[PDB]
Amino acid sequence: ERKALVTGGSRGIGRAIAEALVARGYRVAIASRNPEEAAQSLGAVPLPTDLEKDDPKGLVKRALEALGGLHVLVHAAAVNVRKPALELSYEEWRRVLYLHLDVAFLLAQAAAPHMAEAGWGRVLFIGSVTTFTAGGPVPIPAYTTAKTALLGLTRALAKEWARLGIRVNLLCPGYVETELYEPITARIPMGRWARPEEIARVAAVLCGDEAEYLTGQAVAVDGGFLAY
Amino acid sequence: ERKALVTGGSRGIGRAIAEALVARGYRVAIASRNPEEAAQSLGAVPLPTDLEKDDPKGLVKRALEALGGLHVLVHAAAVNVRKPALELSYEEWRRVLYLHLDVAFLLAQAAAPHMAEAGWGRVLFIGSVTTFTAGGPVPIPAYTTAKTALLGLTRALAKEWARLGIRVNLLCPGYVETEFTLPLRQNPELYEPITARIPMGRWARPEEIARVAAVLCGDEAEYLTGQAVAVDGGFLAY
Amino acid sequence: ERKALVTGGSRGIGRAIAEALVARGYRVAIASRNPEEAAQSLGAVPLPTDLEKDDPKGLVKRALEALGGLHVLVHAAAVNVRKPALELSYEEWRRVLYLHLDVAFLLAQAAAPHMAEAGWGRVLFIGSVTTFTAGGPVPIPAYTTAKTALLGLTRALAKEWARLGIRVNLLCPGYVETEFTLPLRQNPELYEPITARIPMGRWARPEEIARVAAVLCGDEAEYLTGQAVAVDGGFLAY
Amino acid sequence: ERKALVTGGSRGIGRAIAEALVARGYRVAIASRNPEEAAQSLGAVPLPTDLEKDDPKGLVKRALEALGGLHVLVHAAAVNVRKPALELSYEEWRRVLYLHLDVAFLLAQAAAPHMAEAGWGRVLFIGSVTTFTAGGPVPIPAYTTAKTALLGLTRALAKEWARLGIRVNLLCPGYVETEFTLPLRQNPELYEPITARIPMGRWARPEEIARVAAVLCGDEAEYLTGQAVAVDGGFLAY
Repeated sequence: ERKALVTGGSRGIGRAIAEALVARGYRVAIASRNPEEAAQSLGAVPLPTDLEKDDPKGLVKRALEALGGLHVLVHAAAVNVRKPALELSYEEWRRVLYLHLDVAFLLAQAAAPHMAEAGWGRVLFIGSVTTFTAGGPVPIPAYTTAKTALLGLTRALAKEWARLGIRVNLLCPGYVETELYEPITARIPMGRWARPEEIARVAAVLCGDEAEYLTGQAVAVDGGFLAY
Repeated sequence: ERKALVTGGSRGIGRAIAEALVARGYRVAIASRNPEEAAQSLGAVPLPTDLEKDDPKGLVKRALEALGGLHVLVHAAAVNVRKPALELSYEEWRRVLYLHLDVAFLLAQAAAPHMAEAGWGRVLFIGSVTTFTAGGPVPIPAYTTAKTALLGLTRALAKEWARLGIRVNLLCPGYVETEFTLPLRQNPELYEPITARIPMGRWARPEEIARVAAVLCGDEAEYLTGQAVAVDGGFLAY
Repeated sequence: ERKALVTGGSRGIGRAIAEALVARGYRVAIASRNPEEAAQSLGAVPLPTDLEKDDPKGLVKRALEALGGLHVLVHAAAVNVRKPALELSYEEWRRVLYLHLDVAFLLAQAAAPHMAEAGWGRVLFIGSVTTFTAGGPVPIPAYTTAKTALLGLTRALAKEWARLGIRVNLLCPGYVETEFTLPLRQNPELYEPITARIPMGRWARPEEIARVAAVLCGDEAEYLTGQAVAVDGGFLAY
Repeated sequence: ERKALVTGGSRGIGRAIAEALVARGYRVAIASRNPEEAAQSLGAVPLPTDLEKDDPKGLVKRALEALGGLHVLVHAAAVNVRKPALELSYEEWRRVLYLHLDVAFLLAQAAAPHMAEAGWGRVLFIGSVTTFTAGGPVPIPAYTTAKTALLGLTRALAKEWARLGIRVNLLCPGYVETEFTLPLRQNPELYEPITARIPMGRWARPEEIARVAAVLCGDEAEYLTGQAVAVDGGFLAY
């Protein structure tokens, strides 16, 4: 009976989250460019889409109609341009910010009215260790900025929609399997990278009744990396 | 099968957490001054103790023997002295810091070896909105200090025990409806300004907080450690 | 001897910062739509510009030519669309995000090479208490997002340019008495709940914020980079 | 004119801060076990004391008498027991927490009335990168807890004393070359992993940290209170 839309749900963390939601009895729709196999394997509705191109509210409408309602939104679509600030063009910077941040805003804005109508909703943005740091040995200023920006959007939307029955949170995965590895892994207390399913367990919690009084927060699932 | 000890488990947030763990199928022991009756309604093992005076590792030893093992530790004992710093005595300062912080360290230190031999453990300290703020219209410097100190201890123990299979986190409840917070809730001069900052527009029921505590005490937290998780209806984000 | 460019330098915080830098002996250029009056009062070079519509790197080029170099960049330009997310248009969202965040990136990107050439540089972005909260009673989702995003950019650029002799930080002012915040002060429903949370019991002068900005634009910041420094009269700590 | 008391002022960061305050024209008193030589070199009043055992308030009383007043308090005393939680005794835990935290509370509590009297005051506690992390490869659970606890105390006291004209902040230095940190620098498995995370590629000099401490003990911090200011070469931002 709860209806969920997961962007970037055919691979990595997005797929793991979609699977976790199906396991909870949710009716799920997976949006990505080629969601056929993922939708078939997980038992979800496929919604082929190119979010760097297609109108976000158009996708929400498609999900609403395919699922017969909409209660949960998970934005896990990804893209990145790994270049330092001095080499990055305005176009590349905007490409990253658009998909991670602007699309997050537009998708949530479009989905909110439907969650409000149901009097229950869950919005889960996907953060990163770069929501709190600069990525360490990797040059990713645009990504870092976008993932940190999501924390602000998370607080802002959580404040605004709390009375509507909607909870808005930011799941920040640590280093997950989807001269750099060694130093990073040494900063992970658990001593290993995460399995997508391990991240998805928490995503599911933030998508369910467990988060009834939990909103406007970032939850880091990083094997102890940030605490190190 | 998993064995848990919850201090301050006879009422308030502690009881709600104990109740939530029992519902998850855990064998729970609750500690407080007089847990007999509470324990029986909850279906938990009572461990009478005054944590402001009794040796913490003595409690862990009793829990280990009563439960046949120990996998989860939740330190939810509550106490406070609502007085400004210039009025607070060092004895009062120490009373608050001892129960909330020193005892957290002692209990965790004593419980860790048992979790390590089981190869799986969960330590859940209880924070507060004062882990990130100073309590607003309420004068609680000692409490604020202790609850903020717990974030440091959380990170420290999480780092040290990660390889042992132990996860250590800090659950930070917002404003909850309990006898403990009644002096706050009943007084408009305090309740109104505080509640105006809670996006959800209401205080929480202990059970709503316990839902998240249960998660941090289970397999859902397999890769989650050294973190504070705030369940406050949007208060901090406001 | 140090050359500085301050956007939004003819009014409020920007003007106060420009005055503080001139007081430190820096050669300052201020950019705004009508900087003439302020430039001649402060003893700075006027750079008439519409930061929302003129190419950012072009402004940096003009500043470089007018000052004969560039060591300091302060992006204090301000703009806002105080509407809730459900009422906000994408164009409005973009107006706020562009000026506060995109322009911050573009200006810093254009200025960095000149600072690196000198082997010494200071980039100061301007944050807000909304870099850490959602603005409270004020409906400002776009502004909050942009000001929080700046902390990420601050960390990223600080890391990338640290060895070039450039320091990048985010000065986060609390509630300051300026024309930009006039709407907040004129509505009791915003002013009262906000001010009740400021321990110092008053809004802060632009000059009081500039005292700290000057520090972050000087040798005092030699080992300070990638950080947010909040000057809010105790608001966030409350 | 301004009268300041600096604990741990004969070495490392404490000494650098004392020197910076003297340079600002402050009348300084420095407290440590053997402050005679440092006091003479710096031009400050020596106040021999063992803060790990002597009554903190007696120290403030002595400072008041020696300086003819008291406007500034900097608690830079340092001690540590670098052992993991499972190897640390409660006595060692208490030793670290007492000196770093309890004494901070006692010293501030005793000094505040005198600052309020003057209508102007500055309390500067000393943090660490462990106020935000667990110390990485270094086993310091007690120190981490204490330095994080100070952030809570900083917020609490700042809120309570704001209207008295007192500002309370936490200066969090990164990795500084002092004999206190010598053991970190002497072992590659601590120094290398740590230094690799400092964007500036070097440890700080005590004086570089003192530059910021001076700012937090002056008029520049008029509207800055209840905050932590990290001076770490970009470490936390990495």
